[PDB]
Amino acid sequence: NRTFSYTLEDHTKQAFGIMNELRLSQQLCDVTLQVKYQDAPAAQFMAHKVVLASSSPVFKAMFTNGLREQGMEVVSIEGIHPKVMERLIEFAYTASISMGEKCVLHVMNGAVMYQIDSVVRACADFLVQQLD
Amino acid sequence: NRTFSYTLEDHTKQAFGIMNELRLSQQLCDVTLQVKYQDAPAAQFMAHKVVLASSSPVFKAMFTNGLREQGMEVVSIEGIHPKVMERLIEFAYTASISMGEKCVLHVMNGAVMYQIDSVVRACADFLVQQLD
Ligand SMILES: *[C@H]1C(C#N)=C(O)C(C)(C)[C@@H]2CC[C@]3(C)C(=CC(=O)[C@@H]4[C@@H]5CC(C)(C)CC[C@]5(C(=O)O)CC[C@]43C)[C@@]12C
Ligand SMILES: *[C@H]1C(C#N)=C(O)C(C)(C)[C@@H]2CC[C@]3(C)C(=CC(=O)[C@@H]4[C@@H]5CC(C)(C)CC[C@]5(C(=O)O)CC[C@]43C)[C@@]12C
Repeated sequence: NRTFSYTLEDHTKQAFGIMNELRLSQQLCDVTLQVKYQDAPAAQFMAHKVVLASSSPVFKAMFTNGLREQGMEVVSIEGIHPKVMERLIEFAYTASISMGEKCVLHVMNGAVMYQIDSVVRACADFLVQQLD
Repeated sequence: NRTFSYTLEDHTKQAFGIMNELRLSQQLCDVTLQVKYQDAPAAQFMAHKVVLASSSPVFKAMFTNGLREQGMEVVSIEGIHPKVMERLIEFAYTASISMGEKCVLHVMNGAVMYQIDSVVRACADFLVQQLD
């Protein structure tokens, strides 16, 4: 006689916590980012293409390429330092990003490169506050 | 001289919206649930193992099986009606579930089967309210 409709607000926060745990456990991962910047030593980041796609229109375009790979893809990344890539992956998984004030510019450059619009705004607003 | 730390509250809600769009687009999917219940016609649900794993300890256990499949897995499901499975998948992707009051019991049974604790609580509390 009625339509019972439930909603849990905390769900998306809760699921992303499990998603991040799975990432750190290197479980259910389907992409390895291979980050090589200048003289910096090479770094690998394991991740889920969906989670990266859900936070970045650049990763979404990269991974939604009509037909699907049979499992693990290595994506060669250049132009971002491994430490920057690390922070942007962590943002995608946690909704949080952290950096020292001297590298807000370099995190912004990475966020522009991966079209992570919210952290571009955050970084540009922070840099503008550091002015008279 | 300082630690700049940004956080976007809306991110997890925003990403799940993209995740659900990708599901309906049948993009980046790595599992097909093949649901056969009693006399009901067979149904297929495309999904992302991570998203199902992040919302269900039963799917998490199912998919975190030490070693990974090369792409698309078909999972044969029995004991839940396709309409129940549909609602529980949609919950995992949207944080929302909807049913008519006569089938709160059958949705609960599905949610117990997949250990989706929040909707078990919702359903059990609703059934208990329908009493004197
Ligand atoms: C600066 C910093 C602080 N405080 C950080 O929190 C992170 C985000 C971890 C930065 C990572 C990138 C890195 C290593 C960096 C500082 C830094 O000086 C280098 C450096 C900057 C210049 C010289 C402009 C280009 C090269 C280089 C590098 O060393 O390769 C790029 C990366 C960057 C910005 C932080 C440690
Ligand atoms: C009842 C309903 C309402 N109102 C719903 O919103 C959903 C959740 C869509 C239900 C899906 C499952 C289904 C088809 C159902 C009603 C119903 O009577 C059947 C039926 C119940 C019994 C007879 C107890 C067992 C068999 C059966 C079936 O038809 O296979 C199981 C599924 C169920 C509960 C809703 C339409």
